[PDB]
Amino acid sequence: IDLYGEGTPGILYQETPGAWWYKSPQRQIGGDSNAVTYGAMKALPKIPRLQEGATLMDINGDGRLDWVITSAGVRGFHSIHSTGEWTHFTPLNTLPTEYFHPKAQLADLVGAGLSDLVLIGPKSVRLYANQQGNWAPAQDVTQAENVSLPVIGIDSRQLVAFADMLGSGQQHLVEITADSVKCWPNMGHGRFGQPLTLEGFSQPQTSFNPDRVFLADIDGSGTNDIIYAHSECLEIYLNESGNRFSKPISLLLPDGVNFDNTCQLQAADI
Amino acid sequence: LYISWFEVAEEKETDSDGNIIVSGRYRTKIRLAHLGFDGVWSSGTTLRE
Amino acid sequence: SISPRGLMKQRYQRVVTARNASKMNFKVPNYRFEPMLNRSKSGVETLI
Amino acid sequence: SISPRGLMKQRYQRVVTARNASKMNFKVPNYRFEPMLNRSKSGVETLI
Amino acid sequence: QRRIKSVSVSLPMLVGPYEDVCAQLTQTSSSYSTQPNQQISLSTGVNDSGLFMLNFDDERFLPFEGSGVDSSWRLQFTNLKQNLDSLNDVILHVKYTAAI
Amino acid sequence: SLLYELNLGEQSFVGGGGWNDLYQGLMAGETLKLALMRMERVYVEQNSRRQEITKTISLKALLGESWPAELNKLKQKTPINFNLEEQIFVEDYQELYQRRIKSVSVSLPMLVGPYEDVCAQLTQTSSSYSTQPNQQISLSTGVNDSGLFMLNFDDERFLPFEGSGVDSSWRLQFTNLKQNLDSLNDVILHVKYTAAI
Amino acid sequence: QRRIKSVSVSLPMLVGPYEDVCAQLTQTSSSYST
Amino acid sequence: QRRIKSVSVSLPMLVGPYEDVCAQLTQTSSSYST
Amino acid sequence: WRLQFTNLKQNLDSLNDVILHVKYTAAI
Amino acid sequence: LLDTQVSAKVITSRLSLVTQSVQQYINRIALNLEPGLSINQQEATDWEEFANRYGYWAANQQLRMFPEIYVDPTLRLTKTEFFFQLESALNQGKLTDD
Amino acid sequence: FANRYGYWAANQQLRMFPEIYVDPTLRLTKTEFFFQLESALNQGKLTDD
Amino acid sequence: AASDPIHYRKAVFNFLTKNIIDQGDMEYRKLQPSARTLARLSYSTASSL
Repeated sequence: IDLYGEGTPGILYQETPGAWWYKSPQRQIGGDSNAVTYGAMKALPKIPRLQEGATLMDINGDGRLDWVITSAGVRGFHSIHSTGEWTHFTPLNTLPTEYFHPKAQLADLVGAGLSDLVLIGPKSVRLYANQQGNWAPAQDVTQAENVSLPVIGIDSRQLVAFADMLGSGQQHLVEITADSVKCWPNMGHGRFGQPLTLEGFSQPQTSFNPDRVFLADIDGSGTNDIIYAHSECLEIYLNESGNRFSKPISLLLPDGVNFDNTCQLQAADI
Repeated sequence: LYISWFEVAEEKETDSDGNIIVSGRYRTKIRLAHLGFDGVWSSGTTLRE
Repeated sequence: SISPRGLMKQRYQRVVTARNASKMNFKVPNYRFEPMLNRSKSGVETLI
Repeated sequence: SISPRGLMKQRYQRVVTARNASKMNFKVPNYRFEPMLNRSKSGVETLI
Repeated sequence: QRRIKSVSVSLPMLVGPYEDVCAQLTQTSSSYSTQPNQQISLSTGVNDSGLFMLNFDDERFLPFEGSGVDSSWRLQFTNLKQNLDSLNDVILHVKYTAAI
Repeated sequence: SLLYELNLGEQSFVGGGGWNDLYQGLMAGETLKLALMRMERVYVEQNSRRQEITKTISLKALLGESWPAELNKLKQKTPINFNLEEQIFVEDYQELYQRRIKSVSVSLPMLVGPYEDVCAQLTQTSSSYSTQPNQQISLSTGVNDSGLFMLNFDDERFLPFEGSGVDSSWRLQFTNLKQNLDSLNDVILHVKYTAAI
Repeated sequence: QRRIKSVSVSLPMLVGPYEDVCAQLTQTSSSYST
Repeated sequence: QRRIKSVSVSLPMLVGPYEDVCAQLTQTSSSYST
Repeated sequence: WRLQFTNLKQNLDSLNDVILHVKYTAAI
Repeated sequence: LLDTQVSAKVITSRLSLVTQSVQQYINRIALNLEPGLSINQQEATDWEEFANRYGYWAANQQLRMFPEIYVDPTLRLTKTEFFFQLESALNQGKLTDD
Repeated sequence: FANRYGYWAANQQLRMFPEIYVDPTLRLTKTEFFFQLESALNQGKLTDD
Repeated sequence: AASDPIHYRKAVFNFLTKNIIDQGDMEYRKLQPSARTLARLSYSTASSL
């Protein structure tokens, strides 16, 4: 993650006896301004780092990560500066949930930057309450019963995301088969609208699998774009205006390489 | 509700070694129970002997 | 009206509870005879 | 004043502890009797 | 046939650190069947068995094995003079067995 | 040991004379068998699902406004006396026919970094109500320290406080290996206990 | 030789975080057996 | 001394959530043995 | 060794090298 | 009646206040105050069960009106262990004429 | 107390107070009577007996 | 002071009384259309001072 106000992240292999090896991007010597590389690690004096829901995020919206505490009975965090200043422990009258299943953990639709958690799916809508890392009570609502129900976790050759193929910035619900794709209009508090399909994609469905699939916007609009892997290629489908998808681009893998279930794709601004 | 019953207590009370007489001296259980509002009648008590 | 149905259900249980509370008995730790079998048979043979 | 209440509580513990430290006894490994029962009974029959 | 195995229960609440999750439950009676440890205190919030254990076969048990599926109950949350005002409904998770 | 579970107070069932001169003590074992069996009866009778539950505590919250100076002197390098209050514990489920300690764990908000020396010691000074030799537990390792790498076993090593009275007072320390522990907030306790209905 | 050890089964739907999955299965017969 | 204890093995392919895997392996011989 | 896979018309054309995880013991 | 200086230009109904005041009276007798005919408890409970509120009472009236529309005695006031016996019959196995 | 003004001050305050909040939920006074009392207090659920 | 041989201890009763009415006040803090009513006891109490 980026902690050091970096705008781009340090690598940091880090565990329970964790190394804190903050291997981070430094300018390459010579060459243009754009030249960069990852230098030495730096381990640091740091938190209990274990059995805590211990995790990366700034949750309060502080511009500072808020390394999470949620263990058995114990709840709070520690805040970390760009200076590496791990603040003293933070009990705050936090009101974290049961996390009953971490499945379907909501985040975005509460509001940009103040993300909050709601386990949810068909016929019902649990409610957020996060303000700046504090909470009111949560609630129950539902969107109207005619609206189609987005639903989570069924691995039957398909994918789900909270993701804004529409590039509004609202990471709309989408459901993605090998044949059909569907996105719910953001209705924020307690609701979505009836979903719209998008068009411009298919795969040989008997040959398909969930994943082998990647989701970053690449056209820079905000309309999340799509990649599939292939025995020697990637297929890249680009979102027509937030509505449909262009003919997929065929990218040969590096020579002799083929991608497979060991292999991990990613996108980051090198 | 309340309910009551009275075990005779026919007291065997001879002077002789054999106690063939069961009166001459005597006792009697006087008993009653209130109905517990759960429906369990109280275990009952001796009102007098 | 279903609420009185509720209510009647509940005190129905209560009145049945008047009998059952005894029937609750003192049903012992589950699964406990299976090992207890061993100890018991040891006793019986001890008698031999 | 609750602080003296603290203090008084604590040396109260201490003064009771004058008694209890002995009562602490030498309270053995937990549940040790349950398996040890076996060893002991083996001895007792051994005598036979 | 039909009978109770066992159960767990849980409450949803946004709640803070080291706070008294604290409650008690009993069946008043499984009127159909066939006090002394027929109740179970609660302090987990999630999946609360009231009992750190993992489906053992011995001694620590629910107050409730083998019960008739008929049961009525009395429940409580112990007010260690602390908030509960945000609460939302229980979920129950009942476990049972039956002869074909 | 049976009494430690049963907690019925002192009664004795073992008896002398199993050995005898004249009769060469021929039946002592049988005597024991008798005792053993009846005790077994008692065991299955009284081992009775006994209610168990567990809470957690802030020492700061317990200590009140003395806490800052207290925390401070614990930052300083000294052993420190400490307490627990039974009635406060009893503030919950305040009805059970018996009350007793099961076990406990404890932990700190570390800032040490990747591997560094978590190091401390703790013992009850006394569970004044009840009924040195291994009633103490060093601490390290951080999160929910049992001071013991174990998983609710049942045989030889155990918490120095099993079956303790819920009343207990304490002595605590961090071992200064000439190292900073100053950037610290309050500890938290994970206390475990049982009770007869 | 060839023989059955065991099996498990599942279905494509989230009923919900707790919701009523409910069904029954049996072989009518493993006509060949033994 | 030196001797075999045990072994495991695995394959790269992203075949699919339900999709076939169908290998079989045997030593022809551990020519040195005993 | 002798090694095999059964043809069940699967995506065999996709594959690539295997990995072994071998376990062994030894007297000092 | 609960005749209070509270005003706030709040609109109020004679009907409603009269009702509320009647409730006052009722309660002043329900709890032992100036000697009232504190009726038998089942009646008093019916008061709090229905006459406590318009809609409560209204629904009560509705039921007492209904010859039958939906009384549908899937359960009922009536009972004998016959009833639990019946239930047992219902719940055992799979249903059959026997 | 005399270590500090407010320390001393509070001491003075208490020594002024006839009673406002001395509220002897606990107290200097003790005998094993006191732990006995507590035992009575903490056993089971409270009752007249 | 906590021991002083003086009637100040009546402060206790005063407290107790306020506790009584305070309890009543809270149950009246509960929603209930008989919302003044039994608070009359809060009246009686307060007026007793």
